[PDB]
Amino acid sequence: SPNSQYLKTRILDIYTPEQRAGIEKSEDWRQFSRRMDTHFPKLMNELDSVYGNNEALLPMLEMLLAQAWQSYSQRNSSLKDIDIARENNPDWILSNKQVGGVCYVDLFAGDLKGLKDKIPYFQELGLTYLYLMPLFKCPEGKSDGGYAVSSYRDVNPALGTIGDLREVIAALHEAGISAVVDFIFNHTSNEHEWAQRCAAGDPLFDNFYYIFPDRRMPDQYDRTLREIFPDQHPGGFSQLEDGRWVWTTFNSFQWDLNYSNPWVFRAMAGEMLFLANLGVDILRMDAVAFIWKQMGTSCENLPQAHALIRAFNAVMRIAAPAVFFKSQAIVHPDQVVQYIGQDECQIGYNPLQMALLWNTLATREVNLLHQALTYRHNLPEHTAWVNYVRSHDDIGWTFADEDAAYLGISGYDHRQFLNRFFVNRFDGSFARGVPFQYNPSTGDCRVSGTAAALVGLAQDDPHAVDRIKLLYSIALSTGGLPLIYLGDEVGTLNDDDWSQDSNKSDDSRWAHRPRYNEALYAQRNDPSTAAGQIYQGLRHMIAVRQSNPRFDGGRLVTFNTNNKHIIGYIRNNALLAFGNFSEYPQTVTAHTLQAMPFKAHDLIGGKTVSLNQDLTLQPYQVMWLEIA
Ligand SMILES: *[C@@H]1O[C@H](CO)[C@@H](O)[C@H](O)[C@H]1O
Repeated sequence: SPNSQYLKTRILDIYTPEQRAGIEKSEDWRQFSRRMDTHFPKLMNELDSVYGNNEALLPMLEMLLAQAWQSYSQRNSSLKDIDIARENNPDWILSNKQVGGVCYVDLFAGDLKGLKDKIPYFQELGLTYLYLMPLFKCPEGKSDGGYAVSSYRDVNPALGTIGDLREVIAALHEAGISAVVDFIFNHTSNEHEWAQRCAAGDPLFDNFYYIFPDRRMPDQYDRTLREIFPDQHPGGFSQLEDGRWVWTTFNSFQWDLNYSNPWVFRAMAGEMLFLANLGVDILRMDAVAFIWKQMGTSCENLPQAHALIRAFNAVMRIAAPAVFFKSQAIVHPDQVVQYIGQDECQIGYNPLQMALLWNTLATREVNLLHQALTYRHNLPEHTAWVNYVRSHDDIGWTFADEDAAYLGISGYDHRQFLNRFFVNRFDGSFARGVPFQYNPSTGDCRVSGTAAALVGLAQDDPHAVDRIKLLYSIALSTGGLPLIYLGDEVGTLNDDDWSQDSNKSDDSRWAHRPRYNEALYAQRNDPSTAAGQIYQGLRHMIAVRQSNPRFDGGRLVTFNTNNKHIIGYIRNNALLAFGNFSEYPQTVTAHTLQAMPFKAHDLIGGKTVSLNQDLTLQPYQVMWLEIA
């Protein structure tokens, strides 16, 4: 295995003796050289555990590092100042000052020029993080909402140009907002240049995807493969016009990239460097679970998958230190947490808390949520959770069956109930969601629908507004970076005409991806409307989170409320949070509150509450008590 000093002299070999002496004395090389010495051993070690003694490893590594230097040299100085800042402040993600938001540029603002006009609103809401959905070129028609990339360099013409994106990112930075986008790396479209060339037999793009001659290997892999979209195709394979079969974990038009080929890592690390120099602060690493395949296994969460992410991390620590990663792993809780590490993905989605928030709204019992917050919330140093209520995706009931079994709950039967409840197929249900990917072969099903539709705002349930304020309060105060699905702050309902659209009809996720509702946003300052009650309710919680230091960090200690309907947790041994998940008044007795001080100020309602007597919480009431 080669060292950092050796490879650095090979990088400088492209320069003539006269200009080489000039680069060695420059500030850009002094920083790159320091970061190479510190972070290259990790890059070498991770790439070695995956590729081993591959002939292509050394030539790939040298090509990658040469490209990494050119990328850091070309990098803007304003971005180099953010590199220095975050290199010396790894806990910026754990700060209570951070509140995030997510939206589709076309649905929320039309185009990129329209999005920069929406920036004063993001500042009004108090956002310091903005996640933009797939901006790059995708095929016309079905593209999985932009998740089938045809070109990582060209922006979708309907949204604008590559220059318009640089202007948006710079305008976000001036407003004190971090730019977050997707790094669609597990797969590309079947219309991508690499895809067409690999299938055509071009030797430069050989083994870039997993192409098989018949059903022999696909049948053997399918014995252990989980179906993500069973409505589209069985297993994880799709057929071409010539008779060959290709690995398609998702849609038929989304072909899985082959990370067993060292050249695919290089190709994708080059695409990462491009995104880094645009000014992107955090990259969303979707489908991190599927980047490595092996016969006999589920081809999910394999050791080499984690090692490849850690290798990508090292490329960033060397050529763009400001670029952090956000893991999206909608898998078993034991596997979700393994992607989170300072040397892997610094932040990651929290599907467990999210799914259990909805479960608790259905059952009215906090048992599962309490268990999750007590045993699975705390993370290692320099890492944070991305807590959310809703996303562009469906809700999967990804709680642990083993955790549920300890509480006397059968995982299969509980998911049967939750799915029936949330799609309005259970008596007295307030939820108005629609099914997504019902698999008759497994009994598994996911739920589509906005936060407002699932709490009952569509039929004007009087408890609906309070339910949204309750779910968001947990995401905003548990510890981690909260991500608001833009449109939820005004109670936006489902898109009614998704089902009668040929390009959207086979994907129920479009029910929860509606356009910017002008009418609801114009009612945001009116306390008499549902939209105004939700906005002012959420805005108050955001204001309190950002100004009060008691919410700092990602750590928590749960509090036993002795009431199965009320959740309780303590932040920094100074903030006691209570959340009633029942539609009836619930009580935390004087007995349970004996250790707490006599009086405590509530940050939600503003009243001074006595804890020396019985505390009765109103239907879906949230209380943030200052106990120190
Ligand atoms: C992550 O990626 C999958 C496949 O591209 C997409 O369907 C999901 O919506 C996205 O979050």
